[PDB]
This record gives sequence, C-alpha cells and structure tokens, in this order.
Amino acid sequence: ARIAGINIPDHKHAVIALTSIYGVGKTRSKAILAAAGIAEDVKISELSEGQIDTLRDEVAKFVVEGDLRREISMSIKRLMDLGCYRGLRHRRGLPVRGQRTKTNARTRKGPRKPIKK
Amino acid sequence: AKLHDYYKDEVVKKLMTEFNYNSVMQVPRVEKITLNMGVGEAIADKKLLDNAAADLAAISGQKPLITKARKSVAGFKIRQGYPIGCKVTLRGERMWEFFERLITIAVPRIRDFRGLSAKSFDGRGNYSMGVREQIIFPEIDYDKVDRVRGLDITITTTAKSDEEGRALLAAFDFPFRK
Amino acid sequence: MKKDIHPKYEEITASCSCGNVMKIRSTVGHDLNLDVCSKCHPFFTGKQRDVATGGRVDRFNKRFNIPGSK
RNA sequence: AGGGCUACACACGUGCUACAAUGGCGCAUACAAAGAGAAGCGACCUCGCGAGAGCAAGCGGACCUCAUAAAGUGCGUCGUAGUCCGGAUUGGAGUCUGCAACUCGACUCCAUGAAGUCGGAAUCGCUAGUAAUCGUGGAUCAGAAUGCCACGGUGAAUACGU
RNA sequence: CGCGGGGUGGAGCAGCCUGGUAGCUCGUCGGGCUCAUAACCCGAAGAUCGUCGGUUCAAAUCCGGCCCCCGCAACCA
RNA sequence: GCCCGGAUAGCUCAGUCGGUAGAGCAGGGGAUUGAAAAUCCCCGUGUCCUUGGUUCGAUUCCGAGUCCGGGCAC
RNA sequence: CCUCCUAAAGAGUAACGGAGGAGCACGAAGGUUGGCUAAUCCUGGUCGGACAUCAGGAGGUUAGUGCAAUGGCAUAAGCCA
RNA sequence: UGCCUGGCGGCCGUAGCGCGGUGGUCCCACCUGACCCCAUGCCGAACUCAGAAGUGAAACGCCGUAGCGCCGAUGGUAGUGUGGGGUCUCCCCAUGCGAGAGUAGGGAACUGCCAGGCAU
Repeated sequence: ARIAGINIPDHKHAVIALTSIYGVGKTRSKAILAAAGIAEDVKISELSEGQIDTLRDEVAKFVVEGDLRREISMSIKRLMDLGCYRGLRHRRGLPVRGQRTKTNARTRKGPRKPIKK
Repeated sequence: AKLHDYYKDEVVKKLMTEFNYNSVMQVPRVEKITLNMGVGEAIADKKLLDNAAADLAAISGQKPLITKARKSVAGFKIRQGYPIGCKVTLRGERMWEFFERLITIAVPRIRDFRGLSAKSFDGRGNYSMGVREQIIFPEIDYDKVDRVRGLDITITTTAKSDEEGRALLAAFDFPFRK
Repeated sequence: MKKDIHPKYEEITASCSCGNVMKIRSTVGHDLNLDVCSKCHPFFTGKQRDVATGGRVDRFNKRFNIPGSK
C-alpha cells in the first residue's frame, strides 16, 4: 500500500509497481526510475526506506490519484456546465470523440437492455 | 503522550482567553471517544463480527464490546438480540494516546480526505468522523490483505454549543482539507 | 482495564517521535495547498502566433528551392 | 452558404483486434518479391519523446526515392493473478493536409484503462505452396482503409470410403 | 336468507396448515433452421398474489369488511 | 405405556460371521442420431443414529435410549 | 373456563345482547442479592440517510408485561448479572 | 438566641415547572489519582478505594419573577331521594341533597428531628 505514494504492491519490479499509482504509466515509471538513479528490474521490496523516499519525492512531483481524479472530474465538469457539444455528449452517455453511434458504442451505452415493449 | 500535556497548558489558556470563560475550569473538555465499526456487512455468515472485533482491537487498544441488536428492521429484518455492531469507548490516558494516533498518523495517511472537509457536528458539541478504510497497525507487518471496513470516530466533548465546540479540537489543529 | 482485554500497547506506545522520513509527520500533507484551475488557455497565453516543437535552425526567406534538379 | 448523409432503443450480415506462456515486453540480429513516383515520391543534413520540422542532393525509372520486410533467430524478462495479457474508452498536450478539421479527418505522446477466462441454438472456407499466420505494395486519394486489389515470407491436418 | 370453497405472468393450474420462499404447461418476444410459414431448437421477458384494513419485526399466506365467481341450502302444515 | 422390526449413494435394498463401503434407478460431462426417444462410457456417497461394551482390532458381534412402521393392551 | 361492557358508584345480574381469548408454556421465564431504566422523533454519523450499530438532545413510559383483555407496577411486578 | 450547609422525616403539586439572579478554606458537588482491596459482558462513565491544589461551571440549596403547571369561593346550572302532576320517547311542582366546568381570588410552600459552621 503506502510505499511511494499510497497505492503500491511488493514483489513487483519497480517499473511495474509504480504503474498502479494512477498518473504514472509505463513511460513515466521508467523515467521516474531513471530520475532517481534506480535500476528497473529491482524487486521493490529490496529498496531501503531512503531509496523509497527518493522515489516518493519524484512520485509527488507529477500527479497521483487524490489529485488526478479531482482534475479529470474538473475538466469534464467544465465541459458539461458549459453545455458545448463535447459536454453534451459527455452528459448523455454516447461517444464524445464522434464514433459511429449507429451500431456499436456499447462502452458508453453499456451492458444490453431489451426493447422494453 | 503529548496531547493531554498540550491540552493542559495551551488549550485551556487559549479557550479561556478567546471566549472569556467565567471560571477557568469551564473550558470545554474531552469526554469519551467511542469509535465503532457498526455491523460492516454480513449478519448471516456470523463469523465476520468476530473477525471485525479482532481487527478493531489493534487500533482501539482494548477489546471491542460486540454490540447486539435492539428491535430491528433496517437493511434486513434483524429482529432483536442478534449480534450486529462492535463498539469501543475510551477516556483519560487511553483516549489521549488514541487521539495522538489519530491526527499524527492516521489522518495524514488518508489519501483523498474523506476524513474531513468542512464537517459538521451534533446539536450541542459532539462530532463524528466516519473514516473510510485502514489506517496503521502496531509495530510492523501491517497489511495482511484483508477485507476493508471503515469505522465511525465519534469524539465527544463537554461543551455547550457546536460553534464553541469547534474552537476546541481546532486548538489541537484539525484537517488539511477542512 | 481488566487484565485480559489484550492491547498491544507496549508497541503502540513505543517508537514515538517518528520523523518526516520515517512516517511523514503531521507537518506534511497541507503542502499542495489548493485545487487549481486556470482558464486563460493556450491562445489566451498571449500567443497570437504559433510554431512547432524544434526545427529552428536556418530560418530565412527562400521560396521553394528545395528540389535537387527538377 | 450552412446543415445532412458519419443520428440511436435496437436487430442482422461482413471484417479487424483480443481473450494469452507455441506468448507479451525489452534490447541485439537474418533473408523478400511485386508496385509507385516531374499536380509527385524526396535521401543525406541538423532539429523533434514522436507524429513531424526546416535545409537540401536526386530521380523520369534495373540507376534515385518511398523503403527500417515482418513473423523468424539470439539473450534477458514476466509467472495463470483480467496480468508486463487486452487495449475499448475519456481527459490533456500536440502534428499535418487543407479556406476550414464543431457537427464530420488522420496521426503522434502522456495519462487512464472497459468488456473479454475461446462463446447457446446454429454455422462456414479449404485437397497443397492450399488453409493457418506474418509483413509488404497499389487503385482511388489535397486528407481519411481493418475494406478491395496484388505481392512475397513461414507452412499443416487429412482424404479409408461413397 | 344461511353455510362452505374460489379470485396467481396474456390462459389454465401450484404454493395458502405463526408466515420471510413466485413454480409448471401454454401463449409472448428475440435469435436459429426452411425458398417461405408451420413445427423444431436456444435465450429472455412476464405476477408489488381481487380490494381495503388489522395483527406481526415480517403477511399472497393468518385475521376482519366490502365487491365478484361456484357448490350446497332457503322446509314443516 | 410392552414385545417386535427398520433407521446409510437423494431412494429401496445391500457386498458388512469383526479385520473389506455395493447392486438398480437419480444429476453433470464425453461419444451419435430429423436436437430427442434413445446406446456405450468415466465420478457419483455414508464416523452404517446417539451412547455403552466384548477385542489383537469389531458400525454389524453384545447392550441403553430417540424417531418410523406391526401386533396385543384400554 | 378467563377478561371487558350491558350490570343499575357494595354483592354484578338475563337475553342465539355487544367485543376478545384460553385446553398451555417455564428447570429459568422460579428463588434471592446486586445494578439499571421506556416507546418515538430530531440532529451529527464509514453503504441499510425509509428503518441496523454509534454519539448527543428533546421527551417522560406514550414502553414493557411468555400468551387475551381488564386491573397493575419505578420501592418496579420491566431489563441485566 | 439568629443566619447558612448536610442527613432522616412529617404533609405529599397553594409544595411543581419555567425564566432570571446567586453561593463555596464550614459543608456539598464537580475535582485529581487508580496504587490497592474493588470494578466494566469493552469503558475507573458507573461501582470502589486513596487524597492535595482547583472551580462555583454543571448539579443542588437559597432568593426574585406569575409565563405555565396547581389550588379555588359565592351564586346559578346539571343530576337525584321521597311524595305529587301532565302537554309523558320526557318535563314540571313540594321539599331534602347538590355537582362538573367556569368566574372573583389564592399561588413561587409550611413544618418536627438530630448534625456542623459563622455571627450574636
């Protein structure tokens, strides 16, 4: 749990381990290790607390789940409160990047419902 | 440790000076902290309340009572007399030590601050922080990959109004998303 | 405080001064103070002219002399 | 001129990508054919995470360029956990073509990260350079290719019998 | 008059005995086979238990009132 | 309130003289046909009811009590 | 066979008069010492925010009472050890 | 002799409630500590034990205040005994008895006991 940021497991390698944070993917995790001067394929259990803190100083530098999830909410909400077409599709639960709405789109239209006859 | 020693010298003078109390002892004081999981989940399975107590005990610093139902009808019709909740109750050193593991450790280890933005009190000066998950545990090897369950933190005070009562608590410094 | 209600209180009392390094303290966590939005977007940023990432060597006016013998 | 055909409750045909370990990931490394290109394709150069950029040689087609052939081989890595599988989605930043990418483009990157554990009834294609699987080119085309059209890589089961 | 039984998915039936539980065959709708329909196969949907109240933690179920359907009874000189 | 006699695969019965957990049919998967009706296949489950006791060890062999089914009692 | 009314302010006394129940339960649901106090609603409360468990307040038994109704009860005849 | 504080009463709302003021080196609360006998279905809250400083804050005693609770005449009214009448589903007359409600008004308690302090 609370390793570098609040969301990390052990016995994963350090590239993998940070990925679970939210805001650090595969690319940022590699780059965080490069930044800290840390080898990739080290077991994250192996690193001592002052090394783990060095990762934690860089992990805090970006954005992470308490701050991230508020930001991506605030971005969407600004479109919905504005009422622009982007925001209207975001409100309505149909595709917002303009995808073919006729056939597919069951990521936004979810699990199937019947004809309700 | 430091909380009751801090309350003694500082919070009693501070409240006395800000509210101009009639006599010094009429500063509001800390009355019992009661914790409490409540049921969590799962009446029927009837193991989990006994597991809930054994998790709660560690951070309580005493055995949980195991409360059983009054006449009951809520999310299931519980009837009466079933085991249900959990319940702790602290005062004096045990509470002041607890109140230091809250605040110092437990609150800064809650990520998104479900534990306190703005939160409001009862009708007189008592308050209730329902913490969402898992905090800290005694010496070492804290996580055993358990089964969640937050708990009520109902802290109580001898105070006459909720406006006054939040000058208390706040004199020990209260949350960073408050 | 009956004897058999088993607290872990020797451990819970012990190790009591924890650092900013050891367990962060209550002196850490207000530090990113406020939740910030700035609505003066790019192109509100005084940029009425735009240009790409890199390629900034050799900028002058030459009118399409780029083919090698067309 | 702007809107539309590109909507959505849903139903169906066709195809893609996938559900993994015969693999995904990383780094190193091997050998093609066929075609298009003076409204065009564009090296080398220095710049860019990259898409791309600018500077600029060349080409009329065995010559130059698109164009790094991919799967494969080497080594390390992961351990049956919806994961180093899958990437749908959406945020954000960004590029280009063009009068303009909102309805109604393609692509890069950062982040995020769904269904999916091989599919009910049914059901189709194929006899050998075939199926399966891997990549490459082209027509249209300012800009849109999983489609269609073609090229070559690796390369199988089995056919008793009517 | 009176007494006893009944009121269930679009149809016919079950569960009704101090109780928490919705089941069967048809019909229906979606997919399939078929030139197409029939049938046949697979999947799904469908009852807030006549109605109102009461007792109960809980009621289709037990209890009470009303409407509706059936069986029997409504004579004796 | 007696004497009887039973209490297991879901079922009836039973390999069970104490040295040792099954037949017949029931539900799933596979294998074939106008799916099926219907062949063939591999798993189906028990501390033999709860307790005493003989013994080298025994559920059953010797015993006390609960429930079912059959007689005579009143 | 029990309880209420009719029943006429002692006895409680009829009618196919009005209205409800019992044909048992209990080895603690009995004895005794010791302690304690209710329905309901509000307000705060980690998912039952219509109703668990919690804390605070109002209320003052509106509850309880093995089972019917009447009487009863806080010194509790209630609830717990 | 008085004033004040505590225990046990008597009577048992004219005694209560509200609201406001007020009292602490007598005393009483709260009070701190929990060592120890003791104690919590967890909890020194409660129970219990050991005690200094602190405070009159909450409790409670005292005082003021009628807002409310509460007591409440007289007269009339209802009802009824007995005896009598009639327009008799009910009411009158004789005379005995005479409410409930409501009005005037009262109303914030009176008082015995032993026990301590302070003033006299």
